[PDB]
Amino acid sequence: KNDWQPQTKLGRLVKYGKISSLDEIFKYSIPIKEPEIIDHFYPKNKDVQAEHKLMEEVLQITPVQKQTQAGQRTRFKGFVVVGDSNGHIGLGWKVAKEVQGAIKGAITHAKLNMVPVRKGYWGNKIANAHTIPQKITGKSGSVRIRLVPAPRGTGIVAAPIPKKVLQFAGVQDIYTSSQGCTRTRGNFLKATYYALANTYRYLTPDFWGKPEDNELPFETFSEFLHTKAQ
Amino acid sequence: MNSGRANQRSKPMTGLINDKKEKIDAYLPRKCDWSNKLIFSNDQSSVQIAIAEVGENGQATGSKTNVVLCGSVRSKGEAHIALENILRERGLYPIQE
Amino acid sequence: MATQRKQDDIKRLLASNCHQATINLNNQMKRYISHKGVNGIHYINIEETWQKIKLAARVIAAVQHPEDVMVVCSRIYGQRAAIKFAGYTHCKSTSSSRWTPGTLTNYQTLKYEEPRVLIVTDPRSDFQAIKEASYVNIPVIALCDSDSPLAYVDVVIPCNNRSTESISMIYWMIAREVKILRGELSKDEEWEVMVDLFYHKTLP
Amino acid sequence: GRVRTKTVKRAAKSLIEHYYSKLTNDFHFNKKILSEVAQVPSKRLRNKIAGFATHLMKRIQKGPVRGISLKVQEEERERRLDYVPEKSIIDIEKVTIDNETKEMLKKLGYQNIPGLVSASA
Amino acid sequence: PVKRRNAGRSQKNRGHTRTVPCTNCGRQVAKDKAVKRYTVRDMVDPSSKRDIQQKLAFENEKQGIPKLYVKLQYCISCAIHSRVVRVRCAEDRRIRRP
Amino acid sequence: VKVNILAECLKDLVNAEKMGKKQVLLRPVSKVVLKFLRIMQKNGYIGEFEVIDDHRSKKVVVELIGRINKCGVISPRYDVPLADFEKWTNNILPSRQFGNVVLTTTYGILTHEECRKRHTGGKILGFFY
RNA sequence: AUAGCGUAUAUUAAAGUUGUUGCAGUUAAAAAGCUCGUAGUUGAACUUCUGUUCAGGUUCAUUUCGAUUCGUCGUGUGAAACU
RNA sequence: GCAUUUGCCAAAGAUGUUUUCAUUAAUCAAGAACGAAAGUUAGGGGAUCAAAGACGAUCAGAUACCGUCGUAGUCUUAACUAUAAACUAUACCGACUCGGGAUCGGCUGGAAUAAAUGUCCAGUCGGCACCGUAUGAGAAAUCAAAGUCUUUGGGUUCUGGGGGAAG
Ligand SMILES: [Mg+2]
Ligand SMILES: [Mg+2]
Ligand SMILES: [Mg+2]
Ligand SMILES: [Mg+2]
Ligand SMILES: [Mg+2]
Ligand SMILES: [Mg+2]
Ligand SMILES: [Mg+2]
Ligand SMILES: [Mg+2]
Ligand SMILES: [Mg+2]
Ligand SMILES: [Mg+2]
Ligand SMILES: [Mg+2]
Ligand SMILES: [Mg+2]
Ligand SMILES: [Mg+2]
Ligand SMILES: [Mg+2]
Ligand SMILES: [Zn+2]
Repeated sequence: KNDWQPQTKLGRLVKYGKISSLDEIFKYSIPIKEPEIIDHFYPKNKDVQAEHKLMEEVLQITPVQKQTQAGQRTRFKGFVVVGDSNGHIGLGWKVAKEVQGAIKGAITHAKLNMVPVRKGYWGNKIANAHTIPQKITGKSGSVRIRLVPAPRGTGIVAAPIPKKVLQFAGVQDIYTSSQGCTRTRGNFLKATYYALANTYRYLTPDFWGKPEDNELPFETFSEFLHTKAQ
Repeated sequence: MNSGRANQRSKPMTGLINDKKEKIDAYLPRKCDWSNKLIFSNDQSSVQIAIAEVGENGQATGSKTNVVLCGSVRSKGEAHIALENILRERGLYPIQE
Repeated sequence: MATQRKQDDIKRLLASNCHQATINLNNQMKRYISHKGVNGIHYINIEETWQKIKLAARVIAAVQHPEDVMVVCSRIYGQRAAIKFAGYTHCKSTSSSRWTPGTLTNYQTLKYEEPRVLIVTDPRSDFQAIKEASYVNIPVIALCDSDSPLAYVDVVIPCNNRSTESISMIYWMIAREVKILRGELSKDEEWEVMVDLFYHKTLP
Repeated sequence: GRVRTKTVKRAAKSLIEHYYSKLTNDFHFNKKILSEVAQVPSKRLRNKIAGFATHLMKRIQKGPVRGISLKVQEEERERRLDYVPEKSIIDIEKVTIDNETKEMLKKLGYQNIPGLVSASA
Repeated sequence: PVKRRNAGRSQKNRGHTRTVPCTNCGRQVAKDKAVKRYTVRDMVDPSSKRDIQQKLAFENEKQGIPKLYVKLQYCISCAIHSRVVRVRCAEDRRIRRP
Repeated sequence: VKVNILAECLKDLVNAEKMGKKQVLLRPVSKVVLKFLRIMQKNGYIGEFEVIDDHRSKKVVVELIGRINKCGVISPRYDVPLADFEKWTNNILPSRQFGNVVLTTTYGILTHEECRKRHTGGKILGFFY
């Protein structure tokens, strides 16, 4: 049953090779409702040579307990980070009874939570976005990560925890300033991820002008959306 | 004071351009017209309205005008007044017989 | 006094006591209101009503497919009208009183839907609906009275969403106009479907 | 403790839903129908469904039936008897305005057109 | 942490409010805080009035027996226990005059 | 009481762009407040602006484009040798791309950057980006 | 880790855990019970603005010109600001 | 901390100002004025309640929670004592920013009666307080400020730096 049965109008448009450009999906803010929606863009042909190589990674797996009438009910929560060291990142955590299930669950929770990590230059705009255009900050309950631009080579000056999330973003060089509580690894990753996400959120001047008016990919493919469903 | 307003939309919006005058920003995001904020990659509550163009006879023309309204402004119950004004701007809200 | 088209629109609008609203002014609705009644009643400016109905129409016109517009209502009053409106406009709507929380968020509802434009009769009554509209990037048009969460609503049609006389007629006027723009009718020409149909009937 | 399992209720509901016309006000006759109409394993359970389904029959002899839909049968014949008008209760010709209304109209400038105002002592 | 906004009392401007003795324990309680419910009590029970009306005497202005006037002041401590005000749930704690 | 109205006016304004105000009324205004303003204006942060003549000390109204991210002052306006610059550029500014640290000089008031051109600078005044 | 490697003690960083930058202060430590008040610290707004023209570079832009090559110069405009 | 009437004595806010004066100001070590109770010294006064005490009862134990009494105090004059969960446990001055009615004081327009030191409608300064809500803050409880702080800087005073030993 490895058959993709779209359940959204997006899962639809995508499965049928339309709008094939992940970022085109973000531009329009098309809520990533399905998990395959991402599986589509990243081909499992494994030509072991391109960075676009989607990377699924687990980080934390913890036992969570609820006390109950002569019973300690134990379950597990896990955090998976998804990413192409090319400019997209997704954090996902899931809780479940049997561990393996949490993992495969978080693998997916991580996909729907995909975010565009805008890169940039510090100074001479040579050839490749090594850092972030500006400094950004990650908040999580009580966690504080600060992402700061850097020189080339001075690559990722963060904890083993954020560092991991950063690489999966494609960020090559950045200083990090962390504030308050880190053992709370869940909150830590969430902060790095949130920070990295707030990259696009930051309205800089080198944007400023006026957007290129376009049409919602729905009002464009309207006709289609009624073919296979009929 | 139209002043500042006309001038910000003035030229085209183009992200991080390098010495080699190349665009790099993976994609150029939609910008809220009444506020000039950036519409997220996952901005749930932000919407793009599609309004249609009419042709001096009560008929409708295969032409639409779009209005991007960010999340917050839509949340403060602005939209109705926000839109009703982006339409004054693009000469349209006042609908003459 | 534009052509008679406008003349009559206001005659009927004026007819259905649409300008008469509750004694509660949501500051948000400040502009859309007109003369504050002595008796305590609040009166809406009609130009806004008419004026807005036009936008409402023009935005529904924007839609490529007709079923991508969703008409929602809870009240028994607009229940009648909305159903007819949905009929003549060829757009989706449901009779079930309850909204069924998840209809727009959750893709497993029996009534799941993903409209491109939303029309609610009351920002109060269908507050649940608008609440979800907020999650799917779908804009809303609604009949708003002097008191109503003008939040998360893009197109306002200030009127008396109380008496069906009012409600239904606004729905009618919208469709009659929707028809015109679409090309299902001619600008001038008269609609041969009395506003009466949309009236909430209470058989024995 | 004579209450009905959900299944018992669903059955009676859906049976009545499909065969309303045929269903009688007599349990025995109906029980026979219910049995000839579907798969009721337990002979006993069959009755329960009919005994209760029969109950609903007498509650529809009233009309207010939450949970049940009698489309073609009733619900629709309902529309066929309620759509004959003659003159829109709204007279586009002559219309009336009161103090307030006219007050708003005189501001709008539409104060007076083809609609007459009436004073009261 | 904090449980109430008014902590049970209504002292909103001044720094100190008169103390009053509890109708039931006699305990001293700040006026504003303590519970109150000045009630209009009736002299005799239901069916018992009719018995005093027939054997009544003086004129009959239809004004019956004078009703008793009880100005009630309970301190929390016993007010509760005395079925007056039952420990209410979370959000119902802000409800006034149910 | 009041102090460094440049700060009074400045935050009142930030609070503006941050709240999404369409325009702002700054109450206590001075030459400084205005110069800073035309410097932000000149660099393209704020829109057209009008100074009303309060017969006491003018009131200004600034139109809000929507590009101001933050614009504040700096507590005591320390002195800053040209050598003290990178310290503050890496300190106050969100990048090596929005250089706007307004300073006071003897050569008037210049952009964080212009001060390197004129080659002098001096005391810090405020920042905007 | 490796001709090096443990250990003890003082000391630097991690210490935004002594904090000008850069902390905290309802409940976690922490606003004094409250007022007056010289030292100290901190203080509203105005005083040639501005315009025209010339010039030297500077930059940046370029439906553009002359040179050179593996990346610069000269020329013209506009513009800004400097002077 | 302050609630019986009335009369004096000096004082205060807010509102109202087309009145003057024109930086006179914000906060503050020193340094002072206050500061329920309880308590202290020397006199008054002594009704009620009542620490200690004397008794009953209750208990396995009760010099404790109930009950009967009772001294100091509680009241006052004049001295002295300064602490209290002296609590909003949230320093003062200043500017901003959401919605909404209801309040207390002053003022300005208006309407009805009536011509009332009244009532209502509408403004509006200033004062307790509440309701709703935040793509603002937080560890959270919660906060319209506990907000405008990693996009880290209006002015100033005081305080803290694992716990117990310890104020
Ligand atoms: Mg740390
Ligand atoms: Mg006290
Ligand atoms: Mg070692
Ligand atoms: Mg009295
Ligand atoms: Mg003393
Ligand atoms: Mg004595
Ligand atoms: Mg015994
Ligand atoms: Mg006694
Ligand atoms: Mg008056
Ligand atoms: Mg009033
Ligand atoms: Mg904090
Ligand atoms: Mg939060
Ligand atoms: Mg609140
Ligand atoms: Mg700080
Ligand atoms: Zn008691």
